[PDB]
This record gives sequence, C-alpha cells and structure tokens, in this order.
Amino acid sequence: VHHVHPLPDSVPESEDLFAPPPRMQGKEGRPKPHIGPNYESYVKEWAKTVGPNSDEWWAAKARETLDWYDDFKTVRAGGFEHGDVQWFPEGTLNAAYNCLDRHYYKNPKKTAIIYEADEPSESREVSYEELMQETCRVANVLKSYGVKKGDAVSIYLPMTWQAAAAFLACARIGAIHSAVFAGFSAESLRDRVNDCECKVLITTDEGRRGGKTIATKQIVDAALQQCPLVENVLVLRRTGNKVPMTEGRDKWWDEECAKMPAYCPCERMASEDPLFILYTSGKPKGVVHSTAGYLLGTALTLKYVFDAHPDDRFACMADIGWITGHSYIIYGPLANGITTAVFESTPVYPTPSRYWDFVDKWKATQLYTAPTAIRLLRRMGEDHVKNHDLSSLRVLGSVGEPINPEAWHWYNDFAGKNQCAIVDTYWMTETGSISIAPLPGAISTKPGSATFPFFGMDVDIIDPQTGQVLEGNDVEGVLVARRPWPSIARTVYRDHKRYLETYMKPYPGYFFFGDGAARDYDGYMWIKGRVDDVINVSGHRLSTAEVESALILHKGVAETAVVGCADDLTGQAVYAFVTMKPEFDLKATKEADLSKELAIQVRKVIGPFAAPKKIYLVSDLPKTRSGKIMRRVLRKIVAGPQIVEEVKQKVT
Ligand SMILES: CCCOP(=O)(O)OC[C@H]1O[C@@H](n2cnc3c(N)ncnc32)[C@H](O)[C@@H]1O
Repeated sequence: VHHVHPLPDSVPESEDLFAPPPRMQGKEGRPKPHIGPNYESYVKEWAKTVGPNSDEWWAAKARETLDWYDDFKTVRAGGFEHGDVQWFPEGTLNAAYNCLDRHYYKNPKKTAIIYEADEPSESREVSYEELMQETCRVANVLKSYGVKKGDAVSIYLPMTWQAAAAFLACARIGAIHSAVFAGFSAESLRDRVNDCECKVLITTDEGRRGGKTIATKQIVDAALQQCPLVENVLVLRRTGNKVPMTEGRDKWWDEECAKMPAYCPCERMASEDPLFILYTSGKPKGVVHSTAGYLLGTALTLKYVFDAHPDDRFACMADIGWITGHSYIIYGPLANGITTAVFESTPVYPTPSRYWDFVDKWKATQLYTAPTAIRLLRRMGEDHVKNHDLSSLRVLGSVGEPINPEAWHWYNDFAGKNQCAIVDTYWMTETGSISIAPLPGAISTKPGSATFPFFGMDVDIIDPQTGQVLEGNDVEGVLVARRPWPSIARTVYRDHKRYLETYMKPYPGYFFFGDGAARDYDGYMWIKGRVDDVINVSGHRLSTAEVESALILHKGVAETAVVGCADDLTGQAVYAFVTMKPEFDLKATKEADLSKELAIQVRKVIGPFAAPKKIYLVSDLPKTRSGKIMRRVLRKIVAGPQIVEEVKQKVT
C-alpha cells in the first residue's frame, strides 16, 4: 500500500485522525483561532510566506509584530553557502523594549511571569512593571561593571523568575548573554565561560529543584578557578544560606540593584547584532542568534502554533538553559505581551500531580513540555490527573524528541481530556523557533507526526544514498530546508567553519537538520530520529522512534531506547534497552518470555528484520538534563548520571 508507515500505534489508522476539537473552533467562549478551520486555510496563508514573492508578507509581519526604532529597507539577503544570512538588516530595535517596555506602557499591572516556586506556596505573579524595574536595575548594574554593547555575559541561574530579568538586562544594553543550565558541572560551566570570553557572570547562591539544593555558587567557585577573564560575579540571594563570596569579585544582586535607578535606556540594536550564544551539549557548540529574525520567529510561532491570544496564560515547563526556554518561556511569550510561566520544580515534586495542580491553580491555557516528562507521568499512573479540571487548556505541546503514539494518546486522553489540540513541535537550537508543527485550529493531527512546516519553512526529503531530492509523497530520507528563514542561527561562536561544515556542507544548497524524516501519502511529515541513530539491518533502514514506539505497545513498558551494533550476517543488529514500570512483577514474568513477547510485537508491526537481537532490562536510560536519550552512549557501550555504570554492568 504505502511505502511510509505511521509510528506504530494500537489504534487503527482510520480512527487515528484528530480534527481540531471544540475548544479550538471558537466554541464555549474560547478565542477563535488565528488560522482555521482546515488544511486549506493553513495552505492559503503558508503559501504567502515562501517563494519568490514572500517578502511582502514577511515585511508586513516584521513591522506589525515588533516595535522598531529604525525601519528596515532590505527584507532578506545571503544564504547557506557562506553563512551570511541577513533579515531586515537596516532596521534597529531592542529585544527588551519589545518584551517589557511596550507592554509595561500599555498595562503595567498585567502579569508577565507566573513564578511557580519549587514549593507551591511560595509562588506568585510578577507584573510587567516589576519585571521591567528589575531588568533595568540589573542592566544598570552591568553598565557599572563596564559591560558594553557586544560584550558576552554568562548566566548560571536556576528557574527562578529573575532569570528572565538577567537575560533581558543583557539584551537591553546589547550584551550577548550565554546561559548555562544550572546544575552543569564546574568543568562544563568553565568550558562555556572561557569560550565566550565573558568578563561578567550572573548566578545564585543556591538553586532549589525538587526539594534538593543546587550548590550553584560552590560550583561557580570551582569553575572560575580556571576562568581568568571573569572579573565580576553578581550573586542572586535565592536561598540566603551561607555561601563563599570573594572580596571585590562577588557582589549580592540585591545590594547592587538597590543603588541603581529603576529605569535604564535601551541600546538601539541592529537587526543582525548578536542576541545570545547558546552552547549545545565534540567541543561545545556556541550557537549564535541575532536579534530581529530570532525575535520575529519566536513571536510568530508562539502566536500561531499555540494560538496565543492576549489574556492567555502560557505554561512552558522547560528550563531557560535550553533553547525551548529561550524561545517559549522568555522571548516568544513576552514579545507577544502575554503571561508566561517560570516553573522551578520537577513534574513529580512534591508528587506526580504537580503539573495538573499547577494548571488548575493558575488556569493555564497552553501547556508545553517534553516526551520524557510525558512518559514519566505515564509511568506513575492515571490517578494524579484523573481528578483535575484542566479545562482552561486549549493546546498541549510536545518538544525534544519523537513522541510515541502511546505517549501521545496518554497526553491527549488525560491531560487534554480529548478536548485539546496536540501540537508536536519539531525544531532545533539552530532553527531558533518551531519549524514543523500543526496549526491547532486548522490541522487534523496524527499521533507522532509534526505534520506541516511553519511559515517561512520550505522543507524537502533527500535520499542519503544518492544525495538527491525525493519528489512527491510517501518518501523517506533525511530532512533538509531549501531557503533561510528569519530565526536561523547565524554562526557558531568564533567557529564559522564548523557552522558551514555541520549544516551547509553535507547537502550543498540546503540546510541539513541531522534527522531522519518521512513525508507520508497525505504529505504529513514524520521526524523519526537522528540520522546517526538509524540502524541498518540487511538493507532495512530502521529509525529509533519506529522500534521504540513498537516496544512501548507492550504492557508494563515505561520507556525504551534502541541502538545498532555491528553484525556480520545483517550488517547491523538492533539492541534494545527497556525500562519497565516499577510495579511490574519481574519474578512472575520470566525475563526471557518478556523479551520473546517484545520481539513478536516488533515483528508484527514493523517486520521480521526489526526484532532486537538482544534486550537489556535496565532501571533507567542515560539522559541529558533536557531529557534527550543518550543513544550514542548506549551505542558505544555495546561496542567496547550514575545510570551509566548500570548499563555497562548489565551489558557484561
Ligand atoms: C527544540 C528543542 C530541542 O533542541 P535541541 O537542539 O536540543 O535538539 C534538537 C533535536 O531534537 C530532536 N527533536 C526535537 N524536537 C522533536 C520533535 N518534536 N519531534 C521529533 N524529533 C525532535 C531532533 O532530533 C532535533 O534534531
């Protein structure tokens, strides 16, 4: 029938298509969608945003969405080949003016940040007025340290609301902020501090996350032992517990800010001035974004992928150390002038009901999280969500990895009660903003499909064995883009050759995401996993999401990862690392029978070749702080944080 199949699901294809629900049709007093009600309404608007006549739309959106000090004249220029991408180059603006000042001038008492503290009872709303005053104070403090336009400033802050003020204070004066996930080791912090050559660092005395203390200042003290360029450290008093402070070098955030005025002017920034550096986990890649294209891209995707409306309370549960936090906690939502959540805790603290307690307390209208969090709460059962309201939500988003249809259905049935649109949002740090996602008022969804590309995104499928584009539908290969879009990364910091070689060289003429992808018979796009994770069994090229979505169809399975290994008879062979739910009786099911049933399930939905050669039952998989599964690690172990010793021990 079809060359390309959906990710394995227990639900039949003919009953697995989800039209926008009533909460996304302008019924029950909910806002009418910006784009709707159907696929044709998405195509009609999307077509204006790509092709040789798309400048007019982008020019209008740029002028309508952002406040400019100087207008631009050129809409776009440059290209992939040399990495000289330009958007609105003659224009000037300020990101902090667009995220704070203009909204403060309209409604200063409107809530900018819902600060959901690690302890629920310490939460509160932070108005645009308060956020802007604190941003301006910090901006004044940085100027007193001699920080100039174009200087780098490192940020090592946990998920307290002042992290937005630190970002936006750097943006306000034209400094380039480099945020580092709070909790990274002293060595990882040091490597990123030295690479951006910053002279100022911002951090807390301590962090709080899940009832546990992050010793940020002690970590900072170990790191700066090898960072000779850092002269000033601004220390936010988050807990007030005793930490070491170095005379002269270190200062308390509150005592410095109390000396400064509560307003600070905005540096007028060129469209292409660098806004930030964001390192991704070879050596750390300093991904650089400029100002206007990135801001416009986060503003537009937030408005259209989540159907944001003025009074919305947008809840992105990620961390600001991640691009997801950059684009859909701070810049995107604050640019649109709505309320945004800064969530300091974990999904299971104090109990696995926290997400849903949070939604009903604040009456959030959109929730945006990661598959790893969705599969975690699935592992915990349905009683932490069944007895909540959750009816203020209209849209639920998933980001970071392919979402298995099992998880997609749990999300849809319990978080949304079958009344929310599910937006599977595909993008990368290097894309700046969401690349492929359903528009929730228009697109009928399929579990595990990102569906259709966003405005400005013209994507295609290349057969990696020929280097040539595959025309039509029902094709599979590697995902590429044909043209720059406004928010694409502009370089890798002081390493432009790595930028060109990684993204622009593999398929000359295109941008190479690094993900395997398929376009099915309806034109829906499926992102199936990293190209490096593809497993080649006797010609059959298997993707990680494919096999993992099959394995999770078996009862008792909480999460899985599969990697390839050298096999003489099949080229490569599939090896599966399976995580079971805690209450699964492993003594009653003889493990060899479990592994046998798992092979049968994979052979049924995928084919005989896809059955794992070996299956390792483990307690947890190696994962990053954002929740990406570390298949490279498992692949290396099967070929010769504490969860890494368990994997090596179970494989020997
Ligand atoms: C955007 C937040 C994550 O940014 P990062 O730069 O950390 O990682 C990007 C990678 O995450 C995966 N990825 C992310 N989102 C999806 C997604 N929605 N579906 C399938 N794969 C995904 C894709 O493999 C991609 O190359």
